[PDB]
Amino acid sequence: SHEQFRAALQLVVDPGDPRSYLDNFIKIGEGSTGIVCIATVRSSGKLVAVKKMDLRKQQRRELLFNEVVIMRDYQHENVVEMYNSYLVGDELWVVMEFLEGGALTDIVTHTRMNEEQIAAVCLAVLQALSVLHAQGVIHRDIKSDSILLTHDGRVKLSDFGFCAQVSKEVPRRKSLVGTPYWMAPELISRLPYGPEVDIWSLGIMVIEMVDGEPPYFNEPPLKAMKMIRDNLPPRLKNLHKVSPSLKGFLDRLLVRDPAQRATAAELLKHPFLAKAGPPASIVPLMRQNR
Repeated sequence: SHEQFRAALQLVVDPGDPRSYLDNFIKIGEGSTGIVCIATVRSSGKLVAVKKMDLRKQQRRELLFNEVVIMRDYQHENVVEMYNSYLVGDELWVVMEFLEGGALTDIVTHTRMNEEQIAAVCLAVLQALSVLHAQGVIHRDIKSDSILLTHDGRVKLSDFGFCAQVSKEVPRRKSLVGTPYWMAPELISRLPYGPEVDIWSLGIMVIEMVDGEPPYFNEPPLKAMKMIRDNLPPRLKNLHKVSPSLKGFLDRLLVRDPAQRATAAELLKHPFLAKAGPPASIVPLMRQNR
C-alpha cells in the first residue's frame, strides 16, 4: 500500500531530484504533515523554503495529495506560492517561496499590535480568501500559525494541508479538520459547511492579535470544542483596548449562524479595513526589529 501511494504521487510531482540544485538545508519549522527547511539555490544563492513530508508517517496521507493537486499552479499575492514538488525517496518535497519575516504567531505572543497593523493583516487575508472562496477552495485551518510575513511586511497565507474544494454539485464539506480552538461551531457540530468556516477562524485570529491567544486556550482541546459548539460567540478579554470599529468588524466574523456571517467579499468593504496601513507598518513587529 505504501508503494502504491508512491507511484500515484509520482505521476503528479515534477521529475528529477531537487538536491541537484539545492544546498545547505536547515530546519526552521515543523507541522503535522512534515518539516520545513531553508535551502540555498546553488546557482544563484537565493533562499527558498522546502517542505519535507515522509509518506510512511502520515495519518490521512491523501491530504498530501490535496495540497499538491489543488495548489499546484495557484498564484496570488497574499498566498505562499508553490514552485515545484518532488518525490525524494519515501518523502514528498515541496519547494515554496521563502518568507523571511516568519510566522504571525511569534508576533502575537511576544508583542502587541495596533489596529493599523491588525487591519493590514485582515485585509491581506480577506483578499486571499475572497479569491479562494470564489474558486471554491476552503482553507479550513486559518490561524496565526498559518500566516507568514515577508521581510518588508507583506502578509501571505500558507499551510493548505487541510484545504478542500466545493462546487455547484457539492457546495458543502463534512470532514472534521483544522485546529480545535479555531474551529467554527457548525464544523464541530458536524453540519455540512462551506467557506464560512474560514471567516469564523479569521475572527478567532483577530482575538489572537488582541488578547495574545484564542479563547479557551487553557482548556483541553476536546473540552474547548464543546464550549465553542454550545456557548455564545467568544468575547475579547481586552475589549476596553479595542476601538468600536474593530468590535463591529469582529461581530460580523464571530456569528454562530453561518448564513448571517459576512462573506470575504462583503468584509473587504468594511469601514475597519480603511485603517489598514502599508506593509512597512508591520516591519517593526518582526523579531529582527525589536
